[PDB]
Amino acid sequence: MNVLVPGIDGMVSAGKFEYSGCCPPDFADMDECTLATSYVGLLPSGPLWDRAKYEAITTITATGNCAACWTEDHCPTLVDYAVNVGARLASVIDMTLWPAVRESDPFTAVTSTADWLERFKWVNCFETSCRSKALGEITPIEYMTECGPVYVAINYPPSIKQAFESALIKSLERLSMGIIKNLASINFVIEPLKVRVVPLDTTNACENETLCVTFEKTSDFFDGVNQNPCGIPSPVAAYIDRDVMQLPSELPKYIWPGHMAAECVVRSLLSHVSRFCVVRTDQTPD
Amino acid sequence: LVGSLIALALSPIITATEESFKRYYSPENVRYYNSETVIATMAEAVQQVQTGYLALSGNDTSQEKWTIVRDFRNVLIDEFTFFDPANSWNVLRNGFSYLDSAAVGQDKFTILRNIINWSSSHSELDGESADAQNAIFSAVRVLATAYLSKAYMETVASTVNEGLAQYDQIAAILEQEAQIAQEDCHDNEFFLSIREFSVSVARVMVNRAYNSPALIVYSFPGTMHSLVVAWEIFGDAKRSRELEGRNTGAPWAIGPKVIAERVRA
Amino acid sequence: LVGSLIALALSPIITATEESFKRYYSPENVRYYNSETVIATMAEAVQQVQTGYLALSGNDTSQEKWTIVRDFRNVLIDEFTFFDPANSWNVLRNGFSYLDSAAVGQDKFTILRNIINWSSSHSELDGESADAQ
Amino acid sequence: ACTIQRPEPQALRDKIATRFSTNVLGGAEIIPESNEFYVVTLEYAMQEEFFAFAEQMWREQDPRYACCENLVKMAARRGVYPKPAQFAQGYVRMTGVPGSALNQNLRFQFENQTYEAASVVPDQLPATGVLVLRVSAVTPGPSGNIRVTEGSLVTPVPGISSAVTAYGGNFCGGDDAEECEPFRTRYLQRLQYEPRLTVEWLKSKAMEWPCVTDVFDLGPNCCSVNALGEVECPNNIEFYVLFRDTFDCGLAPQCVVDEITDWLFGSPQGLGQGEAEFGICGKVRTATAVNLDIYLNGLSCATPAQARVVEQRITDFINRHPPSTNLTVEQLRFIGLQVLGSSFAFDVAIRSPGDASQSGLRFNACGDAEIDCDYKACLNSVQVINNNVTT
Amino acid sequence: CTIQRPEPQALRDKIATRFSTNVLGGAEIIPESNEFYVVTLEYAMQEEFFAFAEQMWREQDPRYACCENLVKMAARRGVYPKPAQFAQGYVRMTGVPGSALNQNLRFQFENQTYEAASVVPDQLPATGVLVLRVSAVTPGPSGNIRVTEGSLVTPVPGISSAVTAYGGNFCGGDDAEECEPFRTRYLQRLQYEPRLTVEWLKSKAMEWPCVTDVFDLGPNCCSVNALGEVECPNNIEFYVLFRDTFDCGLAPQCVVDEITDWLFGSPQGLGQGEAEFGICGKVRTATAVNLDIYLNGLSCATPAQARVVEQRITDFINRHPPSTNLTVEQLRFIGLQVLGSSFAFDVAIRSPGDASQSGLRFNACGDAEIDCDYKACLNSVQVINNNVTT
Amino acid sequence: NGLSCATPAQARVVEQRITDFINRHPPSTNLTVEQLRFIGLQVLGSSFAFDVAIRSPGDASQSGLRFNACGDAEIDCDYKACLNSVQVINNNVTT
Amino acid sequence: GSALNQNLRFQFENQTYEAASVVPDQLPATGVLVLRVSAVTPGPSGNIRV
Repeated sequence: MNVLVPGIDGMVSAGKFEYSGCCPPDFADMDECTLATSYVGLLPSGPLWDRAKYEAITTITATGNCAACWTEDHCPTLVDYAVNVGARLASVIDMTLWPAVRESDPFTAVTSTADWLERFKWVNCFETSCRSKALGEITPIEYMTECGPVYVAINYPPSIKQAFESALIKSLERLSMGIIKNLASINFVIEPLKVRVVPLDTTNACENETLCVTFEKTSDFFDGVNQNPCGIPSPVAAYIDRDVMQLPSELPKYIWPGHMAAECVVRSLLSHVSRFCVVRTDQTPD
Repeated sequence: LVGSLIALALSPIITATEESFKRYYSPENVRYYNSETVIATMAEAVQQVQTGYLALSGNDTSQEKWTIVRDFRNVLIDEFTFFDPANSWNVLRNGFSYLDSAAVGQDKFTILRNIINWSSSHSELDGESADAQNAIFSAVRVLATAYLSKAYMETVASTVNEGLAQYDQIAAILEQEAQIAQEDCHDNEFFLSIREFSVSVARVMVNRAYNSPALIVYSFPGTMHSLVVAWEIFGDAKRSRELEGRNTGAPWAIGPKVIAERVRA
Repeated sequence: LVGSLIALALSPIITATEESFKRYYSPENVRYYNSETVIATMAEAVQQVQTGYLALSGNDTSQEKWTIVRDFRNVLIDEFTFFDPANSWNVLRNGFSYLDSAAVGQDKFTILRNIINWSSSHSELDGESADAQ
Repeated sequence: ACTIQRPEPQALRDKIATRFSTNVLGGAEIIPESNEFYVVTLEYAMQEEFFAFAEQMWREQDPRYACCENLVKMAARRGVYPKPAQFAQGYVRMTGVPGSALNQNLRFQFENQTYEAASVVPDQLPATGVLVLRVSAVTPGPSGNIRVTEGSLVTPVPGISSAVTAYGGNFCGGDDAEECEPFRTRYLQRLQYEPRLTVEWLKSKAMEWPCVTDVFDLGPNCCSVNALGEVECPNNIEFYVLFRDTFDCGLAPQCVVDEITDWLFGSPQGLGQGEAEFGICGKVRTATAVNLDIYLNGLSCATPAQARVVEQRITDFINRHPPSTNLTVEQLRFIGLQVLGSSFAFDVAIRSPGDASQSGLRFNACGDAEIDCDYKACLNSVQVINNNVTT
Repeated sequence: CTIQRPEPQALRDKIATRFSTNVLGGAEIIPESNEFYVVTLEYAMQEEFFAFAEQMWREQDPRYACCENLVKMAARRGVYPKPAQFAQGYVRMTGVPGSALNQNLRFQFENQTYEAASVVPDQLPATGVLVLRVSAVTPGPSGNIRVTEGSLVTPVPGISSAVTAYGGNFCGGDDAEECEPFRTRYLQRLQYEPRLTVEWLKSKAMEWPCVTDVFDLGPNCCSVNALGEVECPNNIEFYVLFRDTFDCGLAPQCVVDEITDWLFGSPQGLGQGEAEFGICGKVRTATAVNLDIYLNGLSCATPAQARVVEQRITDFINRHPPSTNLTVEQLRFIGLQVLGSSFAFDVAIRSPGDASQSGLRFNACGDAEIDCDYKACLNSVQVINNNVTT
Repeated sequence: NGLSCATPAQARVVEQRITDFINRHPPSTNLTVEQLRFIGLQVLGSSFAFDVAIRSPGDASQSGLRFNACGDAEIDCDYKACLNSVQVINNNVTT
Repeated sequence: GSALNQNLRFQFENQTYEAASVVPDQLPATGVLVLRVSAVTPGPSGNIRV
């Protein structure tokens, strides 16, 4: 039979179409060389332009940015201006229109990750002093104090914050479509966070006094974001070192922001169940 | 007395569908332990039209929309309205009439396609009860297909290949309905009506694809800008807007083969 | 089909200004200890138009001048009129309409220049309260 | 707040100047005053507009900034549509001599509101001479909601009594259309991430029951703590509902809310026989009224217009107050002080009718009227004491 | 408020006026001069910008995106096309008990090869009968043939070379989807949200092969909903029927066990299957109870009417839910609907041979009472006459 | 007291508004509690569990400063109220 | 409860006065309302002692 694949509706069977070839060129295909010399064809034709249009050359300077090459026998003409206009549109489209499309989709946003979260009204449950008591005696970012536990607000470096926020946005977008709260679907929803749920009980269960689940890492790297229309994203580490950041020693050796967000999401989903328990286990990089 | 070749004829098929639906749909004669299921199906069928209409007229705020919405709610709430075949048919026919006039053009493509999808099921009861339920499905699909064809006639064919692809989507649906009606001489007259309507649809859809703007393929010697292409073929660079929808490729690399209209100087 | 090149188009800009003014000016949402100041500024803005109109039509004695003058006095005397963004915008727009039609030609140069002078200031409050001003 | 990062203006203007020199002028820079200087400046200006165009055309696609028309177009793709207007509804009793023929264009009137039959009228009056009809307001809007029991036929017909009476209840359910802004907030709420959407789904559903006006979550006073001093979070679902347009003060008797609970959760509850999903169990509550008298002091110095609006605002605030929530003098003082002015001398007080004790009512030192669970503050009378000033 | 793409002529004039006022100080643009070519080139760069932008913003709209772009931004959200499916069915094999079995059994019915889909036991059962679940090796609609006799592809010691398929039923085959049908059901799924309503679970079970009907536990069953120290309901169970495949539509326990594991998962109570986390359930079958019906007086009606009454009665009992009384009044109504209220009709229910059957009991009114896990199965309908008329 | 249980966005707004108000306070004028409380109610809503209190740094004594029965701060001539630090505390249970 | 109108006017010894302010939607609960009125026609004739 077929081999099922995870899906928003559970386990389903996937397939592929056959190549069509009717896709308009994307931002990637556009290049400065592509159209910088192209506008030389918008000028009229005659004895005053034939030689000038024939001797049109273009070379890339240090940082791209095609520039016409002036030989020792260059004859100035309006053709030089036409090439200059070509360089302009290639640049303006990249600086102006490409970001606009890029930030419009949660699965491609790069710069506006923080803004997107404010659109989803996301609030972490590990940063408010009046957290729910069911969230454990001491959370990973709380150190005991005489007057009860106290939490510490971490200031993550730029790269991890951008990657972590990007991953969280993807999972939230997937969940908004509505799912049937079974284990197979839930794992897919929080899959971009690189966290997997796994029950502890292996027997029949359904009669015991408590149901316990734990979170296991699937990888030690977030999937980074890529600004360019081409290429592939650069992975970044999903953990943080306590000592490197100069944090109180009471905290665990390694802090995983991804696991924290996943734990909050699952707890809210399965709140109506009256015997749901979480047993978090320390995890370390391979 | 010249013939007309700019619009379809829906009155013949609609009347033909009416006779077929009334012939079998009769909740008062089917075996008593199946009347509830048959009636429930009809209520669902109307609800499908209600959802379609509400989606099309979202931004309308005229005084007529309130009246139409009230009429839909009143009929569904009342339980005895569907015991009469006369009442059942009238609600079904009128519901589509409001649906079709809600919007003009591409706006109706998605709405009508969904209804056709819902009306592809087949009843699983036995004997007469099956006929009383298949009538609702078959009647709805034919009406949706007829109105979908009318929608296609209100939009410009982007390309000959696309225009003919749309036609094939309709002929298949009409062909399937014809086979069902002729499966075991279930309704001979209905089979004839569907067959005649299909050829009428072909006479218009084919003409639209091949002759609405009368497109032809040109053969340029190389890629050139949209503005230049428009000026050369026609003589007015302001007409480049047309070439956007029919040709792929960026606006600065259209070619080397272009699709445009026929110059008729 | 021909184009016109003898008059300006003020309908687009005026409607554009309406949206911007309505977007920010909301005295019922600014922090409560700044609502009084924001409203007071609006009353001054209308007063400037009132002064301009009275100067242009000095020698008029029609039956409409009395009505317009009464309308200006009533609006300023009433206090709640400026709590509504809709009311505030309508008075500002209509007030200018009467000012423009009061006189034709050079007579309006000085009057409009004075108003522009008064509207070159910038608010010194903070946050959203500054935008409302 | 820009989403498209824009480098500093000096950085841009250098880039255009550098590019122009390299391509056209062959490496030399521009003379301060010449055609090359002005074309460069113009090129910069057009660049600014291009940035704005991209900024706008992105902005015109986000739900919280899109125009009032593109918003509805977007909402269609996700199955969310604006609410249309509604018509009042109810039942009417008819009495007449049996056998007399009836008419379909019949219409009634109850307190200036005209109602028409909303169902297929039978051919003629039945043998018993009593008929029951369904009626809908001739015109939509909230004006169709009225609390009356006796009416009169508008179009006389022989053999039918000129007097017509409604059922024990009354006509209601009519409502006005939905504006643009309320639609936008509702659409965003669906898209946003909200925990425990099952509670939210039920709360929205309850509003579809006839005669329902408001849905209030459990008040702060309804919290409870076990003997161990730990806040207790229940696993059931409960909330309040009010009928401001049908019952005195909007509080309904127990029998009415019992029917709603069965329909919403089923009977027995939890087996998915109701609108709720499987394994969902809850209960819909009501509330009891506690009267209150409110006295406004120092309002004589204010102009009559100010006095009228201040009285009106307080009346509305109390009416819409949720159950099981405290009523503090500060709130009422703030509302009035917001209109009169922060420097005005304004004061209010709260007292019970006849200064008699009631159930679930307690006055604290500060003057607040503390209220227990399953209790709502119902306004009794607004009185402004009289003094003499400015003479 | 709205700002849209400007038209060509209204756009060039904006550039020409801006260029003239700021650069040439109000001078007119004389055609064919250098400034004329500068202006037109500037406009071209302006229009190409909008045209590309409008073209690209269409792709993000699912209703118009090309095929290769629709598969993406659809797998991102967890929606994939559907490939060709496989047909399934049930078979039966017999032989010498205790013979060693193999996990690579293959069956050839008629030009079609079927492979075992369930876990075959190590050794044949004691009773010498085994029922498996098989699926076609070649996906497609062609695997829905209706044949009743087949043979084992390769001989196995101690097992006969002849096998039979229950009712010759093979269902499930289908072809792959196309681009257009996939575009729908995706932008249609965007307007949907599952909720675990009991109807959803009931509909889910019908996706199992050769399943026809599904009912909740009948009135004569006292269910249990706690299964633990929980506050309010936690458990759900319901029946199934196989009307077109097995006799009386009742399947052996060997099959319903497989359905329970898939739907509710294994282990249960941890959401391993298609059910919600923390929800347990079970699917059960029933045992047949045979009955005989003696219609009295039908012989004096026209032959056409007689057949209709017999056909309707047989159909009604076949569809009867398990564990539910089969009262006499229900049968009598069927006769009155066709024969008329004035006819002298009468019916009675008796057991075959007037014997005693487990789970069957007759009440005073003449109805038949059936206990849990039992169903009313029609055995024979006969017409008798003991009156006079005409 | 109690802001910790409100959304982070709302918490910052209340802190920013209070700081600005005191910075602009005229010299030699009382800084009553009601003024601070009103700022909180305008944004957090009338149904929120809010509370504020004013205390001197280190609970020491400063010239020209006194506290009345109602809890306000009384300031004599030639003295002004200056914000030194605003802190959030939690001593209740909810949610 | 009775609804009000915006165009109502009064009379005091042959002099007709009209409301000079936005009239509320309907009469308040106490059934007493206070208005601002201005003479329909200008001039000293609008002054009276009644």
